[PDB]
Amino acid sequence: MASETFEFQAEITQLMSLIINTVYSNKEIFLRELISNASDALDKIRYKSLSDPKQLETEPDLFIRITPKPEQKVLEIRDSGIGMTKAELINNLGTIAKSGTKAFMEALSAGADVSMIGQFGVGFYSLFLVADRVQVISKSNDDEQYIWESNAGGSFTVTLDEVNERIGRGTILRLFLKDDQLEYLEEKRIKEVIKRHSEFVAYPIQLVVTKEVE
Amino acid sequence: MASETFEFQAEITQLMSLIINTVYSNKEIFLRELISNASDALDKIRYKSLSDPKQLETEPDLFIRITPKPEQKVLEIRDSGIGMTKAELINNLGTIAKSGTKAFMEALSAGADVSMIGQFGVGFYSLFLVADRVQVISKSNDDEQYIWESNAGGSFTVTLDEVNERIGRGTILRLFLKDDQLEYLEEKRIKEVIKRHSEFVAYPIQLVVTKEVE
Ligand SMILES: O=C1CCCC/C=C/CCNC(=O)c2c(O)cc(O)c(Cl)c2C1
Ligand SMILES: O=C1CCCC/C=C/CCNC(=O)c2c(O)cc(O)c(Cl)c2C1
Repeated sequence: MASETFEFQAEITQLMSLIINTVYSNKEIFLRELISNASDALDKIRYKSLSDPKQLETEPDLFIRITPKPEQKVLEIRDSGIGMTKAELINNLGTIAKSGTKAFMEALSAGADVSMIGQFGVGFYSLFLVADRVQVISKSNDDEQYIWESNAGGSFTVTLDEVNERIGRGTILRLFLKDDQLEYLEEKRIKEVIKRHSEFVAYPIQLVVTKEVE
Repeated sequence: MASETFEFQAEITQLMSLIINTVYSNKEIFLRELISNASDALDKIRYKSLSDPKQLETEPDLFIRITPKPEQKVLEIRDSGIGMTKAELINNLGTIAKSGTKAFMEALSAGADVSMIGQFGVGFYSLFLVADRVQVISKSNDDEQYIWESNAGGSFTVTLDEVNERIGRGTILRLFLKDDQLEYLEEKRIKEVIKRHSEFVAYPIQLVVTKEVE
């Protein structure tokens, strides 16, 4: 499958650099932001099923699932929410201006805790606090499975997915963690962050742990 | 991808029917057989890498990995062994007569424990003790990733894989468990069976467990 390349909207490119280069503390809130986004997407498929039930048939179970993949230095956060079409990935994750982007960059430069990022609608980008590369794999009932990929350059790619597991419906954030942020692969640390920041979630949060049989 | 359909060699169809219909006890040995096959495949890539270290670069870690997927009533057994090309899947898993097939069917009808199946070189088919459907997903350094699928009919399908996760190299047995054999989804049962039958394995056996964060 041939990939397509897109340029980030200018302020998003600026936001990404500010996040990667000027934020030193409270990185762990990336997980809160990603859990919140997942919860949001789960709400929308659930609501959209409030007046149409066939929607859930692609993935009847509603969940958030976190999967450390230590060998690849990867952390995946999956949900069975409403998902994103190809156009939605392109529009929502880079090409269109987010209204709060500038205000957030100003706030941050003024000394704001990065925890404030969600208040501005750009919490997705907090993932760059811990990862230097990300693939967003998404399946909406309304489209085929796609892969959005960024390395915090100035452009991203979108590719029809012929390489990852089928998700019936929903989104996977595949974070390629930085070498100094591998603590987020660890069961105990993941649990701690969830308990501190994601106490009130309406959906099961599953953690996938791989143990050697001795 | 369009599927290709192939007929099973006659005695294999017979073997499958006998396994599914006449074996009542010691079903758990299916796991020993599948673990042994995985170990075998891991031996072969390891040996072959002796004269071609680039062989491992597709998947540097040598492991066996067991993943229960309760939602789907599925149990996966994965290894990063040498894998099978498209022709190998077709030849090894259905079209070619296995020399011990007849002798095993006779032994079984004479009262032999099914545990003896490995002795006749047909241990793969023990999976039908617990599953009514199986997909074998395989990736050899020498070919593309393929899916072999059977429901113990008289025919199987082989399909170029554009729907599952990329394995770097190796084989996944995806067992669709029968409703009275779901005990093999449970961490405790799996550990028990490994401890009894697969005490001596040269490769780490990893078990992937999914737990809700409470
Ligand atoms: O928030 C996102 C940008 C669009 C904002 C509006 C939400 C749309 C509903 C579907 N949202 C999603 O797939 C989704 C998700 O499930 C988990 C996530 O970590 C992220 Cl980043 C997203 C995408
Ligand atoms: O044993 C198999 C039939 C061919 C016998 C000779 C083995 C060839 C080397 C590659 N073997 C495999 O991919 C393999 C595996 O990794 C795990 C398994 O459960 C099974 Cl059934 C197989 C295939």
